[PDB]
Order: sequence, then C-alpha cells, then structure tokens
Amino acid sequence: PRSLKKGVFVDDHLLEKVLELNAKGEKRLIKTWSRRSTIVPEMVGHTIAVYNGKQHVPVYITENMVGHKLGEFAPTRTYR
Amino acid sequence: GKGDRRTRRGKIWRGTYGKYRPRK
Amino acid sequence: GNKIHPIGFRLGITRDWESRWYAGKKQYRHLLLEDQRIRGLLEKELYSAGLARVDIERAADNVAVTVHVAKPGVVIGRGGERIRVLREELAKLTGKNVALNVQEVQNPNLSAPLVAQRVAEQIERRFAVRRAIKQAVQRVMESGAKGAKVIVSGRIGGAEQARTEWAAQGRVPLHTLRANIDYGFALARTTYGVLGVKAYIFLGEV
Amino acid sequence: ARKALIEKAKRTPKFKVRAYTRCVRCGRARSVYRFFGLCRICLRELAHKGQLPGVRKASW
Amino acid sequence: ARRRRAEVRQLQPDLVYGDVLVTAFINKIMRDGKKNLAARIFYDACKIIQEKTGQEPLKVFKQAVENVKPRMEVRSRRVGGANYQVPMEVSPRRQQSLALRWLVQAANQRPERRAAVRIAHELMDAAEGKGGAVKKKEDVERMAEANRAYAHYRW
Amino acid sequence: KIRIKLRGFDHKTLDASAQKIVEAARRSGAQVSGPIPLPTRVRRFTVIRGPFKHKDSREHFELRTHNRLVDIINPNRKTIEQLMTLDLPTGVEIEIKT
Amino acid sequence: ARIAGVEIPRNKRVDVALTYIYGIGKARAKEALEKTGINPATRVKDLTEAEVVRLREYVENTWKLEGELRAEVAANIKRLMDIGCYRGLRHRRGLPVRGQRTRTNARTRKGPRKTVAG
Amino acid sequence: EQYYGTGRRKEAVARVFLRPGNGKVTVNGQDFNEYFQGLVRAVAALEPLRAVDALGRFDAYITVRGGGKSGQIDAIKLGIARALVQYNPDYRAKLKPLGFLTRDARVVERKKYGKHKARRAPQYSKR
RNA sequence: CCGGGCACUCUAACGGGACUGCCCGCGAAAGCGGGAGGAAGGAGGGGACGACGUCUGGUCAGCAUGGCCCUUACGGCCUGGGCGACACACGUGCUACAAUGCCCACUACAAAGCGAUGCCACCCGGCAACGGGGAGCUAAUCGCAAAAAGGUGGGCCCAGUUCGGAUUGGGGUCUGCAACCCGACCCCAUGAAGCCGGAAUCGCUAGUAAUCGCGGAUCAGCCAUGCCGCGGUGAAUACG
Ligand SMILES: [Zn+2]
Repeated sequence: PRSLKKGVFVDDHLLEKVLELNAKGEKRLIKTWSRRSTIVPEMVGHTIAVYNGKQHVPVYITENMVGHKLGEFAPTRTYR
Repeated sequence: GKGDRRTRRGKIWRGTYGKYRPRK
Repeated sequence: GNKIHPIGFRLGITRDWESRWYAGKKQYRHLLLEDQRIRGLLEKELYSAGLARVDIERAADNVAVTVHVAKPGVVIGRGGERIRVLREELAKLTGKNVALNVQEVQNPNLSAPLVAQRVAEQIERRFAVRRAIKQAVQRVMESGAKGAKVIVSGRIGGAEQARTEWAAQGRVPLHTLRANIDYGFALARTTYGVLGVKAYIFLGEV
Repeated sequence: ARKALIEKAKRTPKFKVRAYTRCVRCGRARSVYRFFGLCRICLRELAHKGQLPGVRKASW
Repeated sequence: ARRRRAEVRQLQPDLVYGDVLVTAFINKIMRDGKKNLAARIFYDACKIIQEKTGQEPLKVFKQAVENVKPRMEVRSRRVGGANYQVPMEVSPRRQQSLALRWLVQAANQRPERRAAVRIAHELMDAAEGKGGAVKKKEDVERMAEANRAYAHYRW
Repeated sequence: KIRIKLRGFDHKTLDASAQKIVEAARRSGAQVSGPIPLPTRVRRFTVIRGPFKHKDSREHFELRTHNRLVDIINPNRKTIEQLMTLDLPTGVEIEIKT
Repeated sequence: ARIAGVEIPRNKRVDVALTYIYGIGKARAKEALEKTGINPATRVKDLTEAEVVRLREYVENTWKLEGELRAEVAANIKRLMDIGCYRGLRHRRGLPVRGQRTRTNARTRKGPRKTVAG
Repeated sequence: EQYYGTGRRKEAVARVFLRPGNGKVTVNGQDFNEYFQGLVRAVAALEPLRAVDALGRFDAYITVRGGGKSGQIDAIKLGIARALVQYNPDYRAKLKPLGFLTRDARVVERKKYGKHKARRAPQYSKR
C-alpha cells in the first residue's frame, strides 16, 4: 500500500540541486536536510545526504530504490 | 464482526463507505 | 476539593449575567473578548470608586453598557470630565457606539466584592488581620445585611506556615438555592506572597 | 500563555496547517474551546458569573 | 437487604397458557435482553413437545420443573476455624428459580444443534428422572441427607 | 402574511420582547400567524472541573437558543405602521422575512 | 476437482471452495463464476466436466497463484532487504512494519512471550 | 359515533380513534397485526379493550408514531383503554384494577460522568 | 403535495398536581403494615448541590506570586528528528472465540444534537476511497443520515469453519508543502491467535445489568475501540 495521488511529491528545492548536478556530469555527494522528497531515476550514483537527527549518512541510491522516499533510509532509533 | 472490515458490520462499527457498503 | 461558586450555582436565577446580551456562531466568539475589554478598561481604573459589576446589554452595532460604581463621583468629574478621557478611548479600539452608564451603589458594605478588595486593601494597608474581618461582618451585618464571611489565607500576617483564617456571621445558606446571596473575591499582591479573601454576603430572601 | 509562543497571533505561519489555536486568556495550547476562544479552565470559573451568557448550570 | 424484605419482581402470567412461569422461564432463556427470540424459543420449544409427543406441554414444564425444584442444599459458616457445609431446605421462590433456571443451564449444556430443540428436548427428559437439570437438582440435593451429619447447626 | 424570527438565549423574554409585537397592528387589516413557540436548540459542553487530572466531574453547562415568530396575517400596509420600528428588545433578537 | 497448481477444492460450495486456492478469497470467488458463468450455488462434488475446466482454464490463465506467488512475495520482501529501506528492518528484525508500537502488544509479528524480568 | 382516549408510554405517542363495529383495527399505515409481526407482545396491547369483553363491538385507527415498537405497542395499550371511558366512563368494574390506564413513567437514565452509563461504573484494580 | 382546519401528538412558556388530606389497625406522639380515589405518592424517577475539617493530596508545566538560578545565553527563530523505540511486566479497552450466530437481499419505528468554507438530497465515471457537475437550506419545514438490535426469505450445518480478522504482499483515492521514521479510508490477496480464559478479581438492585446503533467535543486530516450524551430493546436477584 502506497500513496501520493495524482501528482507525485518531491521537495522542489533539492531537485535543482540534482537535475543540474548530472546535467553536466555528476558529483560526489549532496547535502540537504530533506527526506520528504521522492527518490527519482537519474539520482543514480548521485549519492545524497539525508539527515538522521544529528549525524548525516550516504545514499548511493538506485532505480530499485526509487518508488521509495528519501527518508525511507534514515535510521532514527538504535536497537540492540 | 466489527473491526472485520469488508462487510456491512465492518462499515457499521467502524462506519464507512467502500464496495461492500454502498448507498442502496 | 468541594463547594463551587455561589452566583454560579445561581446565574439562571437571583443574579443576572455581566454581558447580558445575545449573539450567534459567527459572533460571540469575540463579542466576549471585546466584552472583557469592557472590563480590562471600564474597570482597570474605576476600582478606586466602583468596579461594581459592568454588565452590558448591547443590541446590534449599538451597545448599552453600564459601568457601576459605589463612588459615582470619581467616574465623572467636571460634570463629565472623566466620562470622556477614555470613555471614548473606550472606542479607541472598539467604537461600535459603545457608551457608558453608572448607577447608585447603595452601600459598599453590602457588596463584598468591594468588601473583599476592602479587606484586600486593609490586607495591604497591613490592617489587623482578623479584626478588620470581624469588623467586616459587622460593617456589613450593620448595613441591613444578613450573612457574611471573609476567608483570607496563605501565610497570614506574612507569617511562614501557610494558613487560612475564617470569620463570618449569621446566615450563609450557600446550599440554599434561592437566597439573594452575593460573593466577590479579592486578591491582594504580597511582599511575602499573594493572599486573597472571598467574603460572602447573604441578603434578603425570596 | 507564553508570549514566546503566543506569536501565533500571526495567522501568518508559512503553511496554513500551523495555527495552534491558543486560549485567549489562559493561553496554554490545548483544550482551547473554539466557540469561546479561551480554555476549558476559565470557561468554568468564568461563565460561573457572566463573562459567558446564555450559559446555565446544565442540569437535567 | 439491610432493610426491606424486598418487594420481589412480581411479574405476570403470559399470553399463552396464562401462568407466570413462562415469562419467567423465557426470561431465563432470554439473553442480552431480546425477549423476542426468547419468547419464540419457549413457544417453539412446545413445537417439538407436541410433534414428538402429544401431551400438552402445559404440565410438562410443570410436572417437569417440580422435579428440578430442590428442597435442600448447603451454606457454610466459619464458626470454629473452618467452613462447615450445613444442610438445610429451601424457600418457595428460590427452590423455584433454581428449578426453573437449572433447565436453561443444562438445557444448553446439550448436543441438539438447534436452540428451540435444546429447550424443548430438555423439557422432555425433564419430567422423567433423567434430566440434565434434575441431575444437578438431585446432585445438589443429595449433597444434603448426606451431610445430615451437620444439620444440628440446623438454622 | 409576514414573518418574524424571535430567537435568543433567554426563555420568556424573547417571549416578552415580542409579546408586545401583536395587537399593535392587528387593528386595521387582519389577524396574526400567532405567537409561535418552536423547538429550542441547546448546546451542552463539559470539562475537567479541575486544572490537572481528575476524571469523574467536568461540570455541565447548557445554553438554550429559543425560538418564536408571530407574523401578522393580512397586514394591509397601514396594518403594519401600527408597530413599525418601535420596540424594547435588548439582549433579544428578531428578524423579518415573508 | 483439481484446479490451480497443487490445488483441490472439494465437496464444499464452489464459490466457497476456490478460497482454498492461494490467490483466491471470497472476492475472486465470484469474478470466477462470472466470465465462466458456471452456476454459482453448486458443489465441486457435482461440477460438470466442461465446467471444472472453464475454471482451471480461467483461474490458472488469468492470475498469479500458489508457489509461483508465495515465491514472488518472498522474493518481493527479500527485496526490501538488500537495499536500505526502513521496511527491511522490521523484517530483518521480525517486528511490526506498517507503523506500530513495540512497547506492548506486538506479539503477533513478534512471537511467544519471551519473559525475563524488568 | 366517535370517542378517543390518547394513551402514551415509555416514549411513544399514540392517537387512539375508536368507534363501533367489529375488529378491523389499524396503525401508522398498515393495520395493526401488519406493522407488528404478530409479536407475542402486541396481542396484549389490545388486551385493555377486552376488559368486560367486546372487541366485536368497537374498532379503531391508531397512528402511534414515536420511539420504537416495544413502546409503540404500549402507547396503544393506554388509548384502547382510555378509549372505553369516553363511551363507558363507568367501564372500571375491572379496568383500574387492571391499570391498563396507568401511564408508566419508566424512562431512561442519563449518562452521569465518571461511570460509563448513569450507573455502569468502570473497573478499578488493587485496593 | 393543494386548500381548508386545532379538537390530535407535538413544540417552549406558564400554571396547576401529592399534603399520610380519606377509612381500618396499633398508637402517647411522630408514624409504620394496609386499602379508596389519583396518570403519579409518602421523598414517583434522575439530576445540579458535596459541612467544621482530614491527608500537609496535585500541578509552581495554564495562569498568578513570596526565592534558589539564567543572560552571549537552560531567554529566542527555524529545519529535520523525538514524544509512536522494544527482552519484557501491569492497567484500561476494542474485537472475538460463533448457530439465541454469521453473510446477502427486501422493508421499517429513536432521541439528543451538528452544518459558509460548512453539512451535502440528485445525476454521472467508478468494484472503490474518491474527483467532477449540480436543488434547497441562512437551518421544527433543507440536510448530515441512514440508525442498529428487529422482521419476512433464502444461503451456511458444528468445520479453526463464509466463525474470527491480527499479520503480511500489491494497487489507489483523501487531507495536507509535506505523511520514510509517523496518517486514516477503499479494493484484491494473505488469511494469524482465540474453541469462553489459572490463583485472583470489576461493575450492577430497573428500565438498572446485558446489547444495538446515533450524535458532538478538539480537528486539515488523525492513529478515538477513549471522553461527554441519546434512545431502541429490557432481565436477574436480595434468606439475611
Ligand atoms: Zn483560560
């Protein structure tokens, strides 16, 4: 079960910081405290930095890792 | 039984409108 | 942990509302904040004379108001000196034809609300704690009155251990749902910590 | 009713879904009855006299 | 009952025969309060007790219950460091209730896959000397006349 | 035939402050649609009588909005100037719409 | 009557029966007697011969059931794994997955009360 | 010709128009035995009339609307009992000693606070 | 629905009515068993109401005020995260464990409430959430919305089952900038535990307990089965 409706959401303020990055090659990592944004295709290899709540961690995202949102990778708690 | 869902008595207790429960 | 407001268990009977009007959904929800400004304003200063009970009877746009005072003379001035200064500045935030009316408060010693501030005052003027209290009932019981009461509190006389003095006299049919009983609570800031007395006042009967 | 938190008087959030009612007199943040703008607290001791007409010790 | 000896819900007979027990009975059969199907069950219980037999279920529910209705039982009091089961009879109304109720109990602790049956069918083996109820009755009753060794506490 | 909405907080005042709104003008044209009651809609509410904790209590408060109307039947013009914009109603409310 | 791979509904109302197939609940239970038209109120222990077929024919060639399915899901969740999705966590931990607490009743997806002290 | 005798109970209103005749009775629309599925109940609702026996002497039309059937059947119970005193206001040689004329005030209890239902008090543990 | 019409419920405004006043009994009296009449009685039912004080009960975290204590900051703006972890233990509940039951269809009675950015009759796409188009209501006279238990018929036949719906895979609508952590709602699939609960233990004396369903509250939506109310149906039993 998923949900977004008619018109997918993605914070339109990290995109310019992306469709531009691979618009002339690539980069080495992006930094934006936004996980509310969907993961999209070209974001391949980009390697983003989504927040945790303190620390910051990598995301060598891929297509299979698309239908999923950026935040679907921010491990908050800490079990065991 | 209530909380069952997909059945009249599901959209009774919970009270909703889906398929199993239309508008006559 | 028991007993509630005296006028409260009355309102609908023997003691009308302050803002005694009527509104509706798209209204009221501010016809009260603004009606409480009839308080914060037409009472923030009269105190030194009345502050009795500013019940309003507005009726669409227009407003009847009424701001009672036991000292009808400190409300006016030179035939109407202070019945302006802010009497219009009463509208300097809410004009809406909101006026002003005052009446003859017959005996401040039959208006505990005052009697309280009275104590409060005498509680600030450091007056003898209980005495002015036993005087309270008197002054009051004297004014044709019936019952009384004065229930100060907290570290009386600036004392340490927080206590709460008594004092009142003949007839306090609080439970009686039909006595013209009055209330009126006074606070009184404090160089050692706030106090505040209640002061009740039974009156008439039916 | 903490002014550093009563600024909501902005009704100028950034995203409409952010106006936290607040009591008109008590301030707090919750229980803040919409019809009377204030709180559930006040309301009681309040209406108890007349700052709230139409009211009445709801018996029955 | 620190005061009144109670006014006892003094009900009424019934649309059928015209004798109290029914409504009472039914009430027992009744559940969650729907006297409806309740009533039904007691009426249709007469349906097979007039389909598998002819004898008007009038005296059945009668001559039957009068067998379930005990006439003894126990109630212990901790006099001296112990709870002694004292033997003693019963009152009308109770002896009755017990009787009446006992049915619907052992009336459902049955096999018959149908309600009205369980009911009806019970009433059958009721007036017989082999009734689910009459067992408990006998069972509980027989408890006494056995512990008769203590009826000196008589009461 | 006219129509007058006599709704409000009070009970027999909305009655009074519109009980004088009767014969005043039924003396030149015709009668009246009568002083009609109408089901009152009340608004209850309740809340923890205490400022912290304490189930059981919360205290009750109503607020009954009463209704009334009247309406003067066959009020042939001049049969209306009899009780024109003349009244007393204060914390009471009434409106017209025929 | 043998339908779906490793599947045999029997003696029970058909509309019912079928439910006995992995990819089938009382829902597709009718959408099956639809395009098949096969009388609904009957017994598998009574189906004709051109009837039983029309089902197997339809049911088998129309969906994705049994092993073939039970394995798509396993390989499907096995998916949430590999990557770094929150979901994999709840599976790689065998705990709730769609937004629940764990301080309490989380036993259905957790397993038998493994008590210690506290 | 015609009489009356309202009669209400529980919380159901019932107009009870009775006149001479046999036993052709009705209710809110359909006749009586029609809008009340021969429920063991109803039968008694009309028992009042059967005071000093009759039925086949008087008749009626009762639009008892309000509440629910149990109450309905009962509201009637009064009219067709208060109805035989508009005609025979002396029909109580065995009418009052029946009481099918005593509006029972058995009503419902309001949900008090704390509890769950005017009386139904919630579970508390360890004391 | 159109006239017409207040005698019918009804609506909210007032008044009336019940006081052991009437007779028998025992009585010193109060007054208790017990009848007449009365729609009702001996306080007819339920409420709002909680004494002098008790525990030093509760929160300075709603507010207020008598100090320890802050100030480049334990004061202030914001974003994300947290309050929703999980080996576990308890409290209070929801839903069950089914046949006096469950599922479908036809049809039908409640009362108190709620609706202008708001409640939504109808028509249409749609299995559907829901989006579009659209009558009137300023709300006894429109509508939320329909109630549900019940009733007539028929499907099921004692089966972990058409009982029961936890978990889970996928698709999708809605509110929102935004729902991964962390949202409800529809549909398909999956269909788990439970076959009535050890010791112990909670509520309730009548329209009460049990049960069914309706409403609002704060609120964008909402994790609400919880809270405050409404009636439908309507018991058991009290020796002491
Ligand atoms: Zn407040």
